Amino acid sequence: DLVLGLDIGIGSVGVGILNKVTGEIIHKNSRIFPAAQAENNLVRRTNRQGRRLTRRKKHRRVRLNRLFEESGLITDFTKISINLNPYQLRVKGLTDELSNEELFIALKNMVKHRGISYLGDYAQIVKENSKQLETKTPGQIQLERYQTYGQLRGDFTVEKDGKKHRLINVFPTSAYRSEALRILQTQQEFNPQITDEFINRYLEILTGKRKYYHGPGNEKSRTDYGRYRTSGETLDNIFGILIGKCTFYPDEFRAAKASYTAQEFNLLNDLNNLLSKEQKNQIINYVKNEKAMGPAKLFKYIAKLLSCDVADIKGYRIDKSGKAEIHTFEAYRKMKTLETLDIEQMDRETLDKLAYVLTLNTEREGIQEALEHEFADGSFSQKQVDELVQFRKANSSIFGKGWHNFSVKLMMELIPELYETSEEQMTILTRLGKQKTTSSSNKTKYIDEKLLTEEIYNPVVAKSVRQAIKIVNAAIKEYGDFDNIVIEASRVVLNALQEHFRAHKIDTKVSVVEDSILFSYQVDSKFNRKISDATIYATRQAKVGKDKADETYVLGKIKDIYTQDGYDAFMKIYKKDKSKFLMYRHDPQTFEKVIEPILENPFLKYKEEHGYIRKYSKKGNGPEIKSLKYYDSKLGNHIDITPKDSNNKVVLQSVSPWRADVYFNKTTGKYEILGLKYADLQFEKGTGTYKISQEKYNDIKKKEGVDSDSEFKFTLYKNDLLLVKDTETKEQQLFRFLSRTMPKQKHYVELKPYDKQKFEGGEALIKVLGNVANSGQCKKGLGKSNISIYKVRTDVLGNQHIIKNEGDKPKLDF
Amino acid sequence: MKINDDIKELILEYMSRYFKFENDFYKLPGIKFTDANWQKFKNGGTDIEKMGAARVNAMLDCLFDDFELAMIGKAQTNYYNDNSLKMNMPFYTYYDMFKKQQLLKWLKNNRDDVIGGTGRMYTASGNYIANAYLEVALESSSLGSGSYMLQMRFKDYSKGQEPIPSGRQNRLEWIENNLENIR
Amino acid sequence: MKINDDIKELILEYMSRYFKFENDFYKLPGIKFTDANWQKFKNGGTDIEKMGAARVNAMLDCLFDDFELAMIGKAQTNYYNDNSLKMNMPFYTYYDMFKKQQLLKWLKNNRDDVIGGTGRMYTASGNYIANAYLEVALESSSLGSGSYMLQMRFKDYSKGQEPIPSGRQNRLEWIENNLENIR
RNA sequence: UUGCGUUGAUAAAAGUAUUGUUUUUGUACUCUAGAAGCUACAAAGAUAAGGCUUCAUGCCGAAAUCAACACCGGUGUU
DNA sequence: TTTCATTTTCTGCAATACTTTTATCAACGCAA
DNA sequence: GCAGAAAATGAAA
Repeated sequence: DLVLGLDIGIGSVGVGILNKVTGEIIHKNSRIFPAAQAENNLVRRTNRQGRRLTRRKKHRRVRLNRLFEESGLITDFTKISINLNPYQLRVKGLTDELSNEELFIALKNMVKHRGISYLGDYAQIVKENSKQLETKTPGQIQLERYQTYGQLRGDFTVEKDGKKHRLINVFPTSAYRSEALRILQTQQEFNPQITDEFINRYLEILTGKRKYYHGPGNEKSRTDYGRYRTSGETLDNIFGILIGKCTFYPDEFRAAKASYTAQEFNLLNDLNNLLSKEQKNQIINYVKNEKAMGPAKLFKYIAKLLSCDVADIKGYRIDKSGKAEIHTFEAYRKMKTLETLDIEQMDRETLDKLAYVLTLNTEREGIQEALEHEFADGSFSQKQVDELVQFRKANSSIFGKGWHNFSVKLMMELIPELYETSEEQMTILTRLGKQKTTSSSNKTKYIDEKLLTEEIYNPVVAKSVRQAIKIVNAAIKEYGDFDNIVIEASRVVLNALQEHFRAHKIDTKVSVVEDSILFSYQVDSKFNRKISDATIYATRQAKVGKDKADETYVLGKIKDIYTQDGYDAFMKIYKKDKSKFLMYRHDPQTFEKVIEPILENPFLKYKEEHGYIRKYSKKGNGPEIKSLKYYDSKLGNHIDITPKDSNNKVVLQSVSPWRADVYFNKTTGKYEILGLKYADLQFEKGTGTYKISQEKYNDIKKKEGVDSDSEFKFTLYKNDLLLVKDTETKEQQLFRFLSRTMPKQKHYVELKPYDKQKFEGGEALIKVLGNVANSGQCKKGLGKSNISIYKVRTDVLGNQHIIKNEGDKPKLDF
Repeated sequence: MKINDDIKELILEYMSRYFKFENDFYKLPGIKFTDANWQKFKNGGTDIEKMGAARVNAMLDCLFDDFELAMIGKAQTNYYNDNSLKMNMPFYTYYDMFKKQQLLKWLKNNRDDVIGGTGRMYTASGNYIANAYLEVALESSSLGSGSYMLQMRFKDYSKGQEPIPSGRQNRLEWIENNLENIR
Repeated sequence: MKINDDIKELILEYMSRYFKFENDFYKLPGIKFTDANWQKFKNGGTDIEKMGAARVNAMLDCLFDDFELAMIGKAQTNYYNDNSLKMNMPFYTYYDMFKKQQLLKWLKNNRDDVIGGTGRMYTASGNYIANAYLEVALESSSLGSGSYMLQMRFKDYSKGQEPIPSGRQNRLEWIENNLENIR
């Protein structure tokens, strides 16, 4: 007989057991984990969906190259010049003849920039862009902007004298379709090699987008994110699988609200809320055969058939403070007005399938394919399909409603029972024994976590509850069975724990209301996280400051000088060193032009007084200034992605670490430390496995200062506990690993405390190790002499297990 | 293999081939030159016959693959005989001709096993160079952990701005077209 | 491959394996020891890391084929990890296991091209040693009018007095019988 | 606890558009047809390092899962 | 007294405009 | 929050 007190928090749990007889504190700890939140999954999904757009643009130009080769227009895609004007060529091909190469250039430029296709201030500017499109093409608009304002792409605010109006470069894609059709038609009048199948294939490359319910994939690709599946099944609409299940039969699909059976069930469940069998049949036939009614005519008809005034009518639904409401059919009557197909006599189940097909799909192609693939031996007519898609597009506030929580099986079991008995659906369900609503999974001793995590409120509460469930499982493993469990959505885990202890016949009362404080953390060992930052930098070779030879510096750039932040950046670089600008070393005349409004007056005031700051020339015709480059710092740790025909190194910076491998050698008696990063692993070249090869690992072992006669001690991940001990004074302290910092300095390690999340700076570690830095980060050198290092594995309850050698070779294959 | 001035010319040629700047190759952990001694080594001052065995072997091991070291040995054996080749061209051009015709024999006999990949090379600053060379290997001679027993490296010198495609079919299609562009 | 004390142990073991008397080995044209310096070398006085490159490479080139030098490099890569191996066994035994399992893969995968022959080794007096080793090679990977690229040597430790038979069927049967006799 | 109506908050997944950063090339601006590669504009290439087979409305790569080791859903150890 | 070798510190990091589906919680009413 | 050179500090040569 003990008692388990368990505190559930946002990013931690904390437990303690008490004896209930004497009253001593037997065991206490806290488990710390990151609070599970979905700003990481948003970033993952955003990047997954943007990579597909870059993929599909590249595949559009690949398909255009295959089209121009497969029709015999040009042969080698090496001699094509990249310095012709595409907009002038689009207008010239709109009226005169082009050869093959200029045609390829213009059509390639159009395929690279097609338009939007869904049709506040943005909608106004897009409507203004469409306003000039009834007699002009996009080519003429963009060429007029190019010849007049000297600037085409982006979005910019050229100043007209009357007013300042902002232009933009988005057009509807039907304009691109008309422009390409006219160009290809005049070229078809001149060139005989352009056939009409070529025209239609180009227009399908140009304006061809997948539907939003089709997803990625192909017939032979078999992804698991769209229609074609890895189980060999092709799904007509991807969202169909996503429909929930019935509330009493967990293997049947939920029923559509616009069916016949659901509307019958709803009208009959509202009528029995207020009658004989014949009166109910008469009311159903009346609302089924007459047109243009609401609640008022129906309540007058119930008053007329029962020979009673409309008062003392017991229960009906009401929307707000005003009028009442009741279920009419309202979709059967609006389906009755369809002229091409007859609906009075079809079936019961065809009405259900027709309501399913109209509820799921909104586009005409999905409705057409579902009618062809769900009504086998139905043999519909083409005009019926056109009237059906017109009817679906007509009143979509009625068909786009949702799915009624029952299924057609249960509503066929329940509909002939509430004709005779005057009772409701719940009492018939309790009478019939249809009370099976379980999610059962059987163990024999412990608690299941996938059972308890069946209801999704937030990811954070699910994370905390399953951490607490692992705590409880290991705690009742270690200290036998318990008697009382006091924990801190709440009624959900309460009901689940009561059901678990009542099913296994264990009488236990669960309720929802120092130096030896152990801790245990969650070790982080996933191996494909974000490898670096996402800005691509450019490097130059220079001599800045106290420097004697040419060295590689990383460039930085001030994007807009006029803005306040540009002035702060320019002022800091100006007061530190003036020669750090590239314009100060290639053009000093423009730089004294820059010193003049600094000395007289800041750049915003000059822009209001005279416009943009121009580059100095002998006349007033030079270009203007909006941005400036400078030499930021030297080049350190990077990933070199320099292109093939470049001449300066182009890099990615700030690359993130993954794990460390601790070695020891019996020649000098000191410990040595590897550092692996996320960018050190690789999809291997034959099969595609994600691992680190062995020759590359020996290169990192050479580089990080580890001799080859050293035994391998253990491996360390993030939040993995670590024991550092002195060997002459025998004082010890245990830490949390974080990373291997500063790759220039050998055997430097950043450590985090064992008792809190942050050091906050200043306190005293072991005498050999030193004092924590004044700013807050502890990064110390563990590759010293006279020291010893052990690994600490702690179980979920927090009992230490100190290890010295944990294997024979590092684990590189997963 | 035996060591003379031709090995110095071959080392300098492949060092200029794989590395953008010179300082990377001569500060690696195992070579470890200084600046004055590197200027003496490049100008023919120091003779590569009486240097340290470990330093010369580390310079040879960083630049070449191990099957390529076996091909250095066989090349030297075939080249110091038959002195029209010793009259005509220098040793690195003959080494390139030897390994290129070995690749042609690989592509002729067994075209189902030739796989390829991108090759990342570590410099002396701690960093690596993504896409430093193009590596080619035989799948059937595959030791465990991803090492391969038969393997060669090449450096493509094509002029167009389009990279080498991934996939087995596409990469092996690319190698057969641009044979005289890879060096 | 890289050069350390294990290469000294490997050189001394294979020199004791192939030559009847020691004096023949060092006096070869390219190694060229004296007696006192050889006695200094055998006792570990001089370290083979800062000796001449030509002398160390000639010592390694006389004993091994070039494919065997590539196998030394690959075995070193597999051997300096997995610290049971480093402590438990000296290098040359693991190298022998490496070349034997390479021979087993050669006999299993492609059994149609493995040919063999006897191997004669030259001493320092002008004479050679007839039937010094058994060399095995792959027929398909032989340079035209040149020695086989893929090639290994073995020394049989059988106790009977009967040499290796001629013919191509019988020798390849013989290798499969006396697998645990060749070292 | 079950069903039906309104309206808020949230989560998972799908289809697109225009930029941004950087490399090469061209025109302008500068210095003597050359050079320098600053400052603008326009094409073409790349856009987490990479990898696959089916040859295309082609596909995958930034989330979660967690103390290890030994013996028939349980049991044993440093 | 120049110079190499270890310990602190302090600066900087990718965005925006549309379209659509499914599910789960709440709270506000009619019923058992 | 954290990667990591820059600026500051310390122990030879």
